Amino acid sequence: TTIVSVRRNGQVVVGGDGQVSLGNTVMKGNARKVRRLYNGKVLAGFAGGTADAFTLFELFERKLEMHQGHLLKSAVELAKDWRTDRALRKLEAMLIVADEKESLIITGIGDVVQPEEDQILAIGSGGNYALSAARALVENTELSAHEIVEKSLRIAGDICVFTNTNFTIEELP
Amino acid sequence: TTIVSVRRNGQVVVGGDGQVSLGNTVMKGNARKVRRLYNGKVLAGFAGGTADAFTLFELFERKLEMHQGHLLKSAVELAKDWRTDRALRKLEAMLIVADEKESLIITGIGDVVQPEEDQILAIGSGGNYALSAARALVENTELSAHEIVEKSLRIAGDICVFTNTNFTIEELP
Amino acid sequence: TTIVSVRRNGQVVVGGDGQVSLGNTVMKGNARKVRRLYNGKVLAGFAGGTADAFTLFELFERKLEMHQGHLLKSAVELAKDWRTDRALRKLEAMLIVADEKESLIITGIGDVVQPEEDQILAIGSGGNYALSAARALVENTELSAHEIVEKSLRIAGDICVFTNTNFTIEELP
Amino acid sequence: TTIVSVRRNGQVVVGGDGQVSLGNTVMKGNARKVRRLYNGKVLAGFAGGTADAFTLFELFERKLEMHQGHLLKSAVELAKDWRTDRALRKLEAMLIVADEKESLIITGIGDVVQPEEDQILAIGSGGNYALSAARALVENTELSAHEIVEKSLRIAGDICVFTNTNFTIEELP
Amino acid sequence: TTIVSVRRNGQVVVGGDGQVSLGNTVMKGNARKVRRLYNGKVLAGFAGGTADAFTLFELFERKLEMHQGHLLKSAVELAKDWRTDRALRKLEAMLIVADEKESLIITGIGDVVQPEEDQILAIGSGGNYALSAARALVENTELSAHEIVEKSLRIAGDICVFTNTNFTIEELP
Amino acid sequence: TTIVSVRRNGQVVVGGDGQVSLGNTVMKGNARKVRRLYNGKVLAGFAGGTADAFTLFELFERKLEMHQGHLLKSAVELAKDWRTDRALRKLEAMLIVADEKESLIITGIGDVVQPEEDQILAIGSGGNYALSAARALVENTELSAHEIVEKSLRIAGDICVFTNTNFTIEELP
Amino acid sequence: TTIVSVRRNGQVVVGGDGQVSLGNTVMKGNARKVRRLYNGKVLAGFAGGTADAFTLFELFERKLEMHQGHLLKSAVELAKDWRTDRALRKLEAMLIVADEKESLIITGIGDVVQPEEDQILAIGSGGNYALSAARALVENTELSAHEIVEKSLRIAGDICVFTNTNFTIEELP
Amino acid sequence: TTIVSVRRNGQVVVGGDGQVSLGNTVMKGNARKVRRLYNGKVLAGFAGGTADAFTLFELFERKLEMHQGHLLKSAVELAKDWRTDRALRKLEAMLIVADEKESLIITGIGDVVQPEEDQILAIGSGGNYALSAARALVENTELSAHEIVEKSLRIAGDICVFTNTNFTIEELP
Amino acid sequence: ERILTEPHASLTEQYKALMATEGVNIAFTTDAVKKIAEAAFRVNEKTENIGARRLHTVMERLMDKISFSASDMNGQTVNIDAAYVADALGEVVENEDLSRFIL
Ligand SMILES: [Mg+2]
Ligand SMILES: [Mg+2]
Ligand SMILES: [Mg+2]
Ligand SMILES: [Mg+2]
Ligand SMILES: [Mg+2]
Ligand SMILES: [Mg+2]
Ligand SMILES: [Mg+2]
Ligand SMILES: [Mg+2]
Repeated sequence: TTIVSVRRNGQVVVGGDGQVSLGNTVMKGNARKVRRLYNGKVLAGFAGGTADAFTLFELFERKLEMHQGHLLKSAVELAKDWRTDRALRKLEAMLIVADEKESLIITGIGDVVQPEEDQILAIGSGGNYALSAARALVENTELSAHEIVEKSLRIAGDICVFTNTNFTIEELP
Repeated sequence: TTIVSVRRNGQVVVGGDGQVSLGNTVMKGNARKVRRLYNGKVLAGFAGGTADAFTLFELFERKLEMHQGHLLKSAVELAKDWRTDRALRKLEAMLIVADEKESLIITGIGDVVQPEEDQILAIGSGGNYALSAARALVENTELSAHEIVEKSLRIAGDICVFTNTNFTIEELP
Repeated sequence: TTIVSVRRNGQVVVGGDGQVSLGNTVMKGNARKVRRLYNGKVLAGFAGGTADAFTLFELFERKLEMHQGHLLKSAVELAKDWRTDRALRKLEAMLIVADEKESLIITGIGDVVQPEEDQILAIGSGGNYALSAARALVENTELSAHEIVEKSLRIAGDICVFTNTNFTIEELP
Repeated sequence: TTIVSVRRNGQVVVGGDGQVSLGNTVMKGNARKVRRLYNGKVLAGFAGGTADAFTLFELFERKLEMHQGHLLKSAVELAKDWRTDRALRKLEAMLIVADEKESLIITGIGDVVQPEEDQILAIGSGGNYALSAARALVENTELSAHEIVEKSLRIAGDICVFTNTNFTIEELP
Repeated sequence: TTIVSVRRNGQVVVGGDGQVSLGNTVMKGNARKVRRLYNGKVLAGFAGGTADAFTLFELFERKLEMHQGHLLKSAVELAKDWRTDRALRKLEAMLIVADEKESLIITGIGDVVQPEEDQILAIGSGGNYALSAARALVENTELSAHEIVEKSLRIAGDICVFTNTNFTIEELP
Repeated sequence: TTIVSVRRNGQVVVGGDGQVSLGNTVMKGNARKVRRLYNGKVLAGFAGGTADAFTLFELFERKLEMHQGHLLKSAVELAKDWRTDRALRKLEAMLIVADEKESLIITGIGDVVQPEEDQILAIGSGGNYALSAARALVENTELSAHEIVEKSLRIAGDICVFTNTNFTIEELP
Repeated sequence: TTIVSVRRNGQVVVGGDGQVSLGNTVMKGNARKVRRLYNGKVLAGFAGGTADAFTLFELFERKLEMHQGHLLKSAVELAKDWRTDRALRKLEAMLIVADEKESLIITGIGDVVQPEEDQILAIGSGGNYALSAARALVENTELSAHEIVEKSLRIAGDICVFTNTNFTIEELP
Repeated sequence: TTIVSVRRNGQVVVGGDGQVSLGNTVMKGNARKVRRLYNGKVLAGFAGGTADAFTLFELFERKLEMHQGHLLKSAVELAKDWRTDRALRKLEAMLIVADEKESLIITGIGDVVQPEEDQILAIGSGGNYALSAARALVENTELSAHEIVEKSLRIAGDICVFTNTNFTIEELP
Repeated sequence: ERILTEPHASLTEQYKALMATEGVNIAFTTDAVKKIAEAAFRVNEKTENIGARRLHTVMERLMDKISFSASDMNGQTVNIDAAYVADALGEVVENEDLSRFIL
């Protein structure tokens, strides 16, 4: 799995592959690993255990709902459930969430992290492959955030055996 | 164990082998790994731990009963029991369920997955062997869904040591 | 990660690197691993699991609040929560805390330890590297506590692969 | 380590970082991992112990004589012995060679590998990161084969904790 | 063990602790780990079994003859054989050599390593600690190359449980 | 860590080293591993996990308080908390306790053991080293119990890498 | 096994237990682990298979000829071959040699080790226990070098479960 | 540890060694592993974890008390506490219990076993060694049950490294 | 210092009236009040902080003696000044131990 997000020119994109693999064999190549939350105004992409990912996703959605859908605050409250005595079971998955304001990556262990400057996030086995292609594309091109995402995902896919070419790209106008 | 399902021409089939093996020794070769649920209007085939499989099966049946027997909704509610804090123990088994509308595979870890296009599912150690023979048979033949299932199971059986030739094929008129 | 603290000339400093690494790959190089607590009158730096560190930090802050912000007493009460029957889950992280009076290092296993004489503490993978450079700098130089910290961190960073050069140094006037 | 090679416009470039690590600590940052061979006619890069490399660089000279400076003939030969000669399977490393008509990679395992229609090769723990950057840069930019390698090393070095910034770029002619 | 070397003002010094351990117990504290070689023209230090060392010290004498007392030529050669000669890869150790123009480190794995513009080298479990002390001392003090090595051993020996205080400092000339 | 106790001539002594080590590196060399309990009328020395030791110590102190400070009875009641169904978590540490009447060693697993005849106890990694030196000293010398303890600890320290020379000796007049 | 050597007043003694174990069971209790070599001029003790020893005892005779009965010269030589000769690294054992001017220990790994200003050496699982007893006895008593070894074996044998009480003390002259 | 029991001529004996060992080192050689229960009318000997043994012993004693001290019934009720849903933690120890009527061995896992014919029981590491010597002694001698026990224990002790010669033999007139 | 005297029915006014009952006449000097307040603020700061309640704890520890002997001192007048307070309020609460748990 590969998920990457780029934010430039007042545009936010988050896309990912579609390959679902059981061991060293593929099961499905058309999975949607990026979806819209909170009245379709926040982008979310997940990686890791198929079940753990969905539960991390779902848990986060409940949060957005208990707040005015504020990405940051929500991320922080969800992560707080891991920073207590009640050892809330950990999930072997990761999420990339974004909207018109910020972009974050949240993990099933309980921590939130923000970009760096070029507003680029990437998770999954193929993450760092799309990450490089994107950093490169951003510091040397004028390509749209939507173009960078598709181009980097493809690259990543040609390197990682668990990342295919069936993308699902969501952008927030 | 090998279980495969094909859906074509308004016909749905789900069949499987009969070999039950303890370690590298066979115990029984006439097991029925495919059975009918909800007033015999939904097909279900299981693979994995003998006990875990039956409990996954049973748990699913209770679901169909608490709903109007809707395959999808049922699958989603059962899977939801794994996507919460109460770490509902995981089962080392898998189910293939189908009816006049859809076909799904459900796992003891908590996720539901749908086919791809050719409406073909397969689980178990011998799964991918029957899977190929079936994809092949479907994209190059006019054979019935019932014929494809029997032919692919046989093939799978001649390759996997844990898959025999004592089939149990159920189809939904 | 590398965190070191020096206390000399009525001055207390605590600084650390900024590299956050997932496995053998860097994720972020601008993290703030040293922060101010209790009305910004106590310095704290952490190392270890990103989530475990924050929870160790947070747990300690609640303590300072339940007391008049007394470093020692707080450290001792927090550590007491591990010295009972209720096996308060252990955290894989460590903290360096200091103020105008004392400097301590607290671990997620439940123990508090004080310096030795030269009032120098250091934790993390790169700890002992900054530690040596500092002991050396303190027993053979007239450099400020603020200068020693920056110089030792840099050194440590040139040796440990998980320690970068993006420092965050806090001192208590 | 990261060694990347890019051929664009009769220009063949090969650059690499200069970090030598012993476990998780830096031993040397200013290292030459790309040497000029066969009377400055064949530039090569290694990813392993310099001695291991030197032993194989001298041996590639020999094989390049048995055959008329044919990089490929000489290469395919080396790998045929590296795996058969018991003394050679002792030396573990990655090799990249370029001259004027083609680029290659020699492994102590599999064997020679030629570039795609992009003319780019990369080895070392950070290789795939540099590869991803390059492949994007060469497909969306007009940057020189030298300005590309330049950037790709920076990108990789920033993600891999075993790669630095001291580059040894060897152009040609 | 800890062997450190510092060159400052035409002065090249090499000192080391004297502890010989068998597992977690001390076997000998007064050991010489730095010997004078090539007619007292080349001082060397080892980090391994004395026998292993002696076998390699005598062999460095030989290689230093094939070439005109060129420390580097002789060194690069030794490591080329240490890894190729099946009998030499039996001897595991670290080597440090200095004479009058340069200092080096020979490994039974990678290969030769030259100092940075600081002219300092260190090996042994406590090496990196001594290295950290030195690098700080040589960049902030005017202490002699001998008074530095002196201190660095003390610092390292106090952190490493496999290093003691009986030093064998060999200056030059 | 090394702790030993000798009882002769109506005198009881219990002493120990001061080295606190994290892995193969020392952290502090001036720790007090022997302390006075119950109005300073009972000697106690501990070894093992820094946190487990303190909790074993603390748990024992509460006992002395709930009784008239009777060493034996207290030891037996504390150990009883491990000999029940409620699997009171085990502590990876050991204690040596003594007073004007008896000397015992208590473990975090739940058992109490008495000397043998020469009234000598010793625990920790360096225990048996001080133990021998003491048995020897007691069956062939007229040295005070206070002299035997210091002399044996020193010996032990020169053998075990986790035992230093910074002793803390307590005796009960 | 426990072999200890003590030199006091022109008197050099070497004694050892006599237990031969196979795993956790006794195979033989009356064994000679100290033999007289070089025409009763060099007493030696081994800690390993007698055959392994005999093979090395005969070989120490040879090396003691190449050089004028110089125990050290002969020793340092043996260890130089024990580690280099592929057939010798097959034999695992510990060796202790004494004659009239010095005592030594030969290892199939590191290499020769000379006593401190105390003139005492010990090998075997119980070695360090005997060592501790001796070092105390020789520093606080006037007991003969023979009455010391005597006692030290008793002490060690009582702590080590792989050492017994049948001693083979070889004095000299 | 070794414990054996013989019943002949209206006499019942149960004896055992006294060696208490921590790892491969002895701690105490005078332990009483055989004791009298229920108004001193039932013999009990234990083996295994020092703490687990005492808790198995203690648990059994409470039983005898809740019944008229009937060995069999008591053994069966104690074992019943392991044959339920409440997974009563298992103890790594074993007991040999006897009186004027029967002889049994009870384990910390929950099962009771009776002799065979010659009324001989034996547990511990050295068990089967004393067992053979006893079977032999019983099927070929007229020696008292008290004589057989002492003689077999001694034998066992000369074979097992964890079994000494400090016996404690109890017999029921 | 102000809570001690200003408020209607302050602690100083209460003790004055209580002792007056036994025929004793007491008077707190400005310096005395100031030390009572410093001590109170001092222990709330080094140990457990209970606010103005601490004043009650300290006064009681201070009026300990007179409260007992008041019946035997009728007609007299007592002057609670700096010295009287420094004697009554001994020296520094009680230790500050805590390193007993530290390594
Ligand atoms: Mg792919
Ligand atoms: Mg088959
Ligand atoms: Mg670094
Ligand atoms: Mg890097
Ligand atoms: Mg040391
Ligand atoms: Mg030591
Ligand atoms: Mg023994
Ligand atoms: Mg024995």
